[PDB]
Amino acid sequence: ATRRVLQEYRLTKQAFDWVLSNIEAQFLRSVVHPGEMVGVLAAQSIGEPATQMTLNTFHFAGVASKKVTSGVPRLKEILNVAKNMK
Amino acid sequence: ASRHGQKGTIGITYRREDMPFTAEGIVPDLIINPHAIPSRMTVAHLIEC
Amino acid sequence: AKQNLYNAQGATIERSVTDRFTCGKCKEKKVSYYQLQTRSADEPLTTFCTCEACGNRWKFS
Amino acid sequence: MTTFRFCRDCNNMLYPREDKENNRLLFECRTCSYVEEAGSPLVYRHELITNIGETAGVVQDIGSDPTLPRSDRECPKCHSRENVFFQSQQRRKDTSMVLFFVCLSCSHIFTSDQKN
Amino acid sequence: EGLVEYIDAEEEESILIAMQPEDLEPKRIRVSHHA
Amino acid sequence: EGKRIAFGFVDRTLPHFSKDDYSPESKGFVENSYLRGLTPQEFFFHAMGGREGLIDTAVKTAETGYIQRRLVKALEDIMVHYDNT
Repeated sequence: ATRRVLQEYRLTKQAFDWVLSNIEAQFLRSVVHPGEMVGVLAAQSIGEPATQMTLNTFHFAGVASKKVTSGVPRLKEILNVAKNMK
Repeated sequence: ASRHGQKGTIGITYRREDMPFTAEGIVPDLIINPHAIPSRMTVAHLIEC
Repeated sequence: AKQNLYNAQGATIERSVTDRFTCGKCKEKKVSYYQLQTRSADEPLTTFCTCEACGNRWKFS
Repeated sequence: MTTFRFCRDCNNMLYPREDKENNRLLFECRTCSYVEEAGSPLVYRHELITNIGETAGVVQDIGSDPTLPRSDRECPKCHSRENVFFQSQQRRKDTSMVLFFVCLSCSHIFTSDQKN
Repeated sequence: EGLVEYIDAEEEESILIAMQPEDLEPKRIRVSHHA
Repeated sequence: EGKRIAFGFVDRTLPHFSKDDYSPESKGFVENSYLRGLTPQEFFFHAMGGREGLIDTAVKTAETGYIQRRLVKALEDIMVHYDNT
């Protein structure tokens, strides 16, 4: 914004042109490359923390009056699309 | 391995000249890292030593 | 009537109060904690901190 | 509180029956000719929720159990200061933590809750 | 001579045991048990 | 299992206690330190606490493995094309 530029940054003309060019250049290099296998990337990303999720699943086990399914069994039930939840 | 669940592998071997020494000319038969003590809380290793 | 109105309430999960961790959302140090041996015993205990002022949650291990 | 009544002939429980011409209730045994006259219109009872005060259960020779704790509270009857104390021996989920004391000498039962 | 006794995991439900011998008379933190 | 050391025997936790005992030292409280030393009963309770996590790892390794395989097999054939779809 104009007030932010002139009052907070105090950029000159050269620095302003440099910032605009750098912003455009760094944006144009962030698009995704055609050919990427995103399915296996997504599956690995979701299922790697699922391996470590077991350890801290039973923290809600520390509250006896909060016997609500969450963690490994809840993810299992979500994936199976079970028709009878606990 | 030691008797407190602290096991490892040999990573390099040095000769008596490159070994740090005390004022009495004693040399350690082996050297381990101290980054293994806190998270394992093996105070019995230190007491045994 | 008063007893029924009292008995219609839910379980209040009051957590331990402490003033050491700094929250990342509202930065109010009234952040509750809970710590346990849950990760593999090859590594130390795991703590989970939840801000009671805004609802932020995080983990330290 | 309905009580089972057995026939005096063959010890079988008596079933109810009505007398229309006199309009009176009787108990008859389906195996023999015995008939007895009902004393009350109360024959059966079905309660739903039990408003029973918690009971210490068996008390006989409870002072010889060596895994039972002790206390120095004073007996309200025989003025003795040695007794056994334990929690309610009925295993309901919602039972309160109200103690029960059995005196060593007079075998008197009392509780730590002195509600008037 | 009746100086020791063999106890299984069932009779143990009806006994009392003093762990140290000195606990039977009337660093770390050792508590005096009320029994 | 998220609770203090329950009554394994009838109305106690260890043969050295008395029936209907609810004191902290009798229900699994360790007031010592690793530098001081643990007394036998709190040592036993600590052993059970550790056993829980050991079991946790040893089995949920396999369960998580199965879930991971099913996930990767389900999604293995998805690709960004030149239409950007």
